[PDB]
Amino acid sequence: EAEAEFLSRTEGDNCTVFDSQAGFSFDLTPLTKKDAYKVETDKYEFHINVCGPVSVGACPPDSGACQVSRSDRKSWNLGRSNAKLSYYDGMIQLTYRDGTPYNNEKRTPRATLITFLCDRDAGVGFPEYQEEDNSTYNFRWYTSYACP
Repeated sequence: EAEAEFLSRTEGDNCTVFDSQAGFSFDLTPLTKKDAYKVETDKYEFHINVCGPVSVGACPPDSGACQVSRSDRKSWNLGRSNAKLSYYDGMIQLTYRDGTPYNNEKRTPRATLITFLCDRDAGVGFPEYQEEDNSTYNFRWYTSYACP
């Protein structure tokens, strides 16, 4: 690290992320669960997976992010299955696209973006919910895999 590295976002494809600038290479395929990850809040429960789809007996196995409301008990996709990983200035990010759209000016489909932080010590990581359901659903994921 020379600390001159421009804050860029490098994208990978299919459960992997590699950066030619820093010489970083990660695959989160072993971090990925076919059974998927679950996050819960009082309003919604989210089911997320690192790459690909999430398995849920309530959401289509072609969605990689799906939330089930606990209060209203409806379900929405926060993004259709996708395996594109991203790396932004050292933070690995995950971005799902093609979710169920909501009333917003740009009429955008729901999107999920996980930010993998490797704070101190962790394992595969557990995704946690930020607060943003306004549009971009950011997820707080502490994983050791975000450490090179």
